[PDB]
Amino acid sequence: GPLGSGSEGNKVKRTSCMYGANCYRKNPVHFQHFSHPGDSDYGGVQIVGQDETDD
Ligand SMILES: [Zn+2]
Repeated sequence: GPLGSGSEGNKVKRTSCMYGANCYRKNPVHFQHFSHPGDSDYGGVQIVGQDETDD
């Protein structure tokens, strides 16, 4: 529920964002609720490139 919900922006494993590598919105509090590739807590790994072998 809202009001008193959102405290994971320091030492926690954030959940990967619904876009994973294509996120488009960007807020100061969204980075704390969803993780992204390139962060020490990213953990989505939903087949985005696969060892760069798409030829
Ligand atoms: Zn995001």
